[PDB]
Amino acid sequence: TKCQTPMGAINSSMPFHNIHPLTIGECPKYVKSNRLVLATGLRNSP
Amino acid sequence: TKCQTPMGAINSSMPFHNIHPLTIGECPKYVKSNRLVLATGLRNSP
Amino acid sequence: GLFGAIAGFIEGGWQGMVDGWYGYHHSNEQGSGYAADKESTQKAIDGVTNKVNSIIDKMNTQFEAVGREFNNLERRIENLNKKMEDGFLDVWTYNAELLVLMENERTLDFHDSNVKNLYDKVRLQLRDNAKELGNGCFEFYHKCDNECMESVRNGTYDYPQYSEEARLKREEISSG
Amino acid sequence: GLFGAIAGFIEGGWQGMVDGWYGYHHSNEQGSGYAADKESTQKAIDGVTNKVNSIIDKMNTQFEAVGREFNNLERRIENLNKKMEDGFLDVWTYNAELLVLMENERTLDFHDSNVKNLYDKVRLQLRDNAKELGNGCFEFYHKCDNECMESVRNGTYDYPQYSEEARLKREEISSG
Amino acid sequence: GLFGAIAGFIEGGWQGMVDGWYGYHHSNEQGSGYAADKESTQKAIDGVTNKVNSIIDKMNTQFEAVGREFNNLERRIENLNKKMEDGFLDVWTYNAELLVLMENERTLDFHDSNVKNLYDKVRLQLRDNAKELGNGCFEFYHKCDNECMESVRNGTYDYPQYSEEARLKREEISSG
Amino acid sequence: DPGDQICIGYHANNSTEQVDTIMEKNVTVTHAQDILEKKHNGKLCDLDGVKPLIL
Amino acid sequence: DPGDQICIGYHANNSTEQVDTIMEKNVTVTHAQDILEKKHNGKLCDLDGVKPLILRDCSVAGWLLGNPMCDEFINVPEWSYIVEKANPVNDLCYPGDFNDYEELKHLLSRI
Amino acid sequence: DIQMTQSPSSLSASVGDRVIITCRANQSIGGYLNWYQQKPGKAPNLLIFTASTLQSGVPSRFSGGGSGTDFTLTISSLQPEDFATYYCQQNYNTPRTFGQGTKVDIKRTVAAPSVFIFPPSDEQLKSGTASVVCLLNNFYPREAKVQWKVDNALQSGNSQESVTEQDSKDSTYSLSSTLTLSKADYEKHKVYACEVTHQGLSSPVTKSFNRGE
Amino acid sequence: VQLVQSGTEVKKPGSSVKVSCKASGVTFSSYAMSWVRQAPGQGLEWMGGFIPILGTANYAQKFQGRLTITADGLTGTVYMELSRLRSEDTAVYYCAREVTWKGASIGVLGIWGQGTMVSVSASTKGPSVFPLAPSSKSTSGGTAALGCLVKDYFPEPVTVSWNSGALTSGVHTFPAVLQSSGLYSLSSVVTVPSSSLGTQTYICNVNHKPSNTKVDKKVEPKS
Ligand SMILES: *[C@@H]1O[C@H](CO)[C@@H](O[C@@H]2O[C@H](CO)[C@@H](O)[C@H](O)[C@H]2NC(C)=O)[C@H](O)[C@H]1NC(C)=O
Ligand SMILES: *[C@@H]1O[C@H](CO)[C@@H](O[C@@H]2O[C@H](CO)[C@@H](O)[C@H](O)[C@H]2NC(C)=O)[C@H](O)[C@H]1NC(C)=O
Ligand SMILES: *[C@@H]1O[C@H](CO)[C@@H](O)[C@H](O)[C@H]1NC(C)=O
Ligand SMILES: *[C@@H]1O[C@H](CO)[C@@H](O)[C@H](O)[C@H]1NC(C)=O
Ligand SMILES: *[C@@H]1O[C@H](CO)[C@@H](O)[C@H](O)[C@H]1NC(C)=O
Ligand SMILES: *[C@@H]1O[C@H](CO)[C@@H](O)[C@H](O)[C@H]1NC(C)=O
Repeated sequence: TKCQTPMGAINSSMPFHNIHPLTIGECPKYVKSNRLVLATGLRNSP
Repeated sequence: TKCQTPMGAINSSMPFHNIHPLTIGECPKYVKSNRLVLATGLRNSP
Repeated sequence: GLFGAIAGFIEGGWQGMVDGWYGYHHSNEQGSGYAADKESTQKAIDGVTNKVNSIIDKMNTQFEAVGREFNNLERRIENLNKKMEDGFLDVWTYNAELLVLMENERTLDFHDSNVKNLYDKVRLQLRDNAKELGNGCFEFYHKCDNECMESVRNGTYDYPQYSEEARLKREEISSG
Repeated sequence: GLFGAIAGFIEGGWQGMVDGWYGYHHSNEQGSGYAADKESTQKAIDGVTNKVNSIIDKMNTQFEAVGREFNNLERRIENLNKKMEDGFLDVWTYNAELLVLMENERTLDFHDSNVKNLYDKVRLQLRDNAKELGNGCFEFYHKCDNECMESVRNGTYDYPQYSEEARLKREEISSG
Repeated sequence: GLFGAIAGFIEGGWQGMVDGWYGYHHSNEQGSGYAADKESTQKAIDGVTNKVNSIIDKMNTQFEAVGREFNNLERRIENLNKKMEDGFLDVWTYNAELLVLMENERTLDFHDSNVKNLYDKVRLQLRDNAKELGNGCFEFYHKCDNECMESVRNGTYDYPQYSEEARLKREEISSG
Repeated sequence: DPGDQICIGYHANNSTEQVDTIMEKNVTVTHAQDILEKKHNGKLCDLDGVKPLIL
Repeated sequence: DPGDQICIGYHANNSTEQVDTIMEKNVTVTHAQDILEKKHNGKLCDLDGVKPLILRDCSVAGWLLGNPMCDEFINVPEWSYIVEKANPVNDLCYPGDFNDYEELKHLLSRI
Repeated sequence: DIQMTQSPSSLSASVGDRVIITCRANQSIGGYLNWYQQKPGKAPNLLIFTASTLQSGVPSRFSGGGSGTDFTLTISSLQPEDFATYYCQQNYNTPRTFGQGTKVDIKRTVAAPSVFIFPPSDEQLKSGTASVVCLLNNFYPREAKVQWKVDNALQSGNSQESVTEQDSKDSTYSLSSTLTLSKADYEKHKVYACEVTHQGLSSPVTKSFNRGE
Repeated sequence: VQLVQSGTEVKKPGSSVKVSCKASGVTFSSYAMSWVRQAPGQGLEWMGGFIPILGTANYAQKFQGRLTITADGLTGTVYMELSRLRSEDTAVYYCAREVTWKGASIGVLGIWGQGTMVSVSASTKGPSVFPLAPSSKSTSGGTAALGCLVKDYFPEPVTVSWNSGALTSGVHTFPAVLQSSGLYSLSSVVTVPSSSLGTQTYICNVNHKPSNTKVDKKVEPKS
């Protein structure tokens, strides 16, 4: 793996992760969030 | 000079500077930016 | 929306348009069909792309926690280290969530502005050569073929060309 | 922009208007020339000035890094001191950069709104007494001298005064 | 504001409307009175309430300062502890003030947008059946009773029903 | 006679991805993009091929 | 016949100044204002008319203890700030340790 | 799709000249055009995007303009660094289309080629193959017409040409046409000829050889 | 930032090639990418693209069903996968970032890679050097034309030197040509004086490292 945490590795393919603050390697920046979604399209009509 | 850094004096009528984090005297605030420009006018037509 | 186009006077979107975020649906004697607009689509995709590259790149200096260990007689500094690490993590978590929430609101309003601007772009082109139906459509006071439809879409519609034909139709309708 | 006025239905700015940000260009039998607006410019100037002060002054009470020294057997706290000082420097740099980028977008759209609102201020004053050309210009249906021009620019245009003359011209154009 | 409705072409607000943030004033043969859209007010109230909730407890864990004591020969760490706690307090104070300042700007512009959206909602429903007076009021070309007023207020105005009657009046006014 | 028409509209699809704003929660958008990772393999792998020292 | 006309426009100066936004970079604007200083004179100057204490090849310990190579600093005048090299050659001519040396230097930052 | 056609296909100029390259299309692309410069053995470098705006680092001598279907890339003062191939690309339609390619070439006096023919070697004539090589040496301009004739009969498809790039000293080219036949086809004919039609040749120079020599 | 691609690939017919396009640094990027191929000595050809903010990959007609443009999330890394490879797929494959000094630019390729060369043939084959002897039946004063014919080799490249690097004047080593078989063939002629036909011997050194084929053919004034 390229990023390792005390609970397991992570595919370092996203800017953020919320697994564990103590990381070694090419790791995403750590946040305590449970969800982080960027709206890129427009408001979808039901 | 009015403000001194381990690399040189900064006069800096500007509120921010990026020469060195350690300063003494009446000194502006230190940031790590390479550029900080505030738009005040409007979009200049070519 | 802030600008009142998305879910506003244009009550619903178009499932039939799959090749672009914004576009036109025309209806004339030669038929009907969806078609996407290039100008707003190009600007939006680059605009949203730059917004993503701004939220996602301006975090490389985020606080990277480092494991430090202290003995039983260093509880003060160990507690100081713990509160220092948690504080920075909380600061960046607040920074990350708030930036996403605000930029999500601006992104939806950005799309709303693009639709309204595109509608006003068509509106100011036809002027009184068509009738504003109020539902996101312009009812031409003259014949508008496929070439006429495309001329509207790329900012070339010649108002004087069809002005006289539209004037005759307008006077017929007004007279009763 | 968001409101579609700057670089929108008004395709370009005027190099001939140097004494203001927003203004008018008239053209009647007595000549032509530029004339800047007053209310919009002062409020815009006051708005940006207040905005610049906020970014400049509210960003005070930052982190003032203070040099601290540690010996060979104090590496843990020395690393702690370095990570703490660097972390605050990263946080305020992020805050300073984000503020400028977001405010510049709002500043640019704030000017866009002022142009659009000024255009609608003229549009709603003239109503049908003039014709919306669609490029930021209005064509009067009645004679408008320099005194008439000044009434529109300062919000005191008299619609009923020229209403009868404008109605006579509207019926003539519609009749061909 | 940004959208130019509040303190814009609608010069002032109304003290007679107490049951809602936005609404209408009608004046017909049966009398005059105030009312509310009942939609924009609900959407705004929920949107404003959500914003206020999203600011109140979004900090999650704003830095809670903890008192720590250091002896005479621990001045370096003591100054380090003082700088750390003061640094976090300033960061969160900046976040609190800036969030309130920026969301206050959006909230007022949000109210401005709703008024203009409501104004467009009535302008697009009537189309040519009324005359836009340029100060937030519309003068009908046909008779509009109380039930007709309620149709406009709740988005169910029947344009073709009064279209013929309005066309007769528009013809009379334009003819003189 | 009903004349020819041109209409202005925006995209719509069958996406169910949702986002949150300041004034509104659970807004469905045509295109969204997660930026957060929430999965781990539960192991202790090599770091770029170098085997860790597991005491 | 073409009648009288009035137009609404905006300013357009001759400035090549550029700024950045969230959704766009390098936007040319009519008026901008830098708020960042990036130039320094490269010297060490007096702090409001007070000359700093520049230790040169001597260290703080050698200055205080009276290293014979530091005769320049036997009686220093009032200073504004102390300048010390990272590793001065003249620190402890006789090898040894300076107890609580870092704590003393912290006190010296207020003298 | 939107086919993009460039004009000219290969021009020749010298330092200080004004170079104009016109790129067309079979549909109006509304100012969505870009210009690229490719130097030999290097990745293309962007010069102009949106048909007018210069990319960072591009000298002011490079200029662009146009709208709709006709476009123009202009170099005011050609320097000894702009000699390369220039491509025009559209960014209007999803199937992105490139231009054919215009190669600005150093101008010099016309030089006639030095035609040489080469019968196949006997070592190669031992494994059922026979290659005949015609060499055109140090000519200008690049355009040339090498026609292979076997027993006074024109050939086609059985040839393959390879041209060099302009020499840094004489600024001339060199072409090599290779006729590949099997032993069976080579030994059933006697006269093998190579006809070269070049600007510097008043008449098509023909160098021939016979099988026994 | 810079774009880095994979190394040169020598593939066998009908196989698949995956070429990576990474950026330099730990930075995360959502810029739209484009893959453009260029046949040897031919023009540029757009193969496809990938817009990360849209989550979609656009392909060309002649590549649809054979091409797969993916990305490693937001790391700035994109991949291309061409299947059912043929000799006509031999080209230099480029990846370009759609970005300008104005930021994201969905149409214009601002930052390019270095290119990845792909070669397709059944197996590696050493060259066959055959002398281009000077048939001095004419052009006596017109110096003298002689050279070597390097025929039926794969893959590229082959280095052709003359007289162990001594004879370098007039050496015209032509670029290779992709024959119908899928092998390459190149000729390296050199113009030397006719009077020097006897005194100075002329030998060409041909080296094909991908096959350990080293040839020193002496081009005598053969009959
Ligand atoms: C909007 O208000 C009108 C008026 O209240 C509603 O419709 C009419 O209501 C009157 C009496 O209240 C009835 O006599 C009519 O038969 C009703 N129908 C119509 C078509 O006028 C109308 O329903 C309201 N809006 C909605 C969406 O229901
Ligand atoms: C905005 O434009 C400026 C000037 O054109 C760019 O600054 C330089 O751009 C060149 C070419 O891209 C680089 O080689 C330099 O390193 C840049 N200097 C600095 C200080 O950035 C700038 O990059 C542009 N902004 C972008 C591309 O986002
Ligand atoms: C990485 O992605 C794969 C998808 O093949 C997934 O199975 C795996 O769980 C991911 N990594 C981690 C650490 O979860
Ligand atoms: C301010 O400092 C800079 C950097 O030393 C210098 O170039 C500039 O001249 C100074 N300003 C004045 C007014 O001297
Ligand atoms: C342009 O040329 C291409 C290729 O010949 C063709 O497929 C396409 O239909 C043409 N487009 C137009 C508008 O003529
Ligand atoms: C706009 O459309 C017209 C009609 O299709 C076409 O002739 C023209 O080239 C297009 N582009 C421009 C820039 O006018």
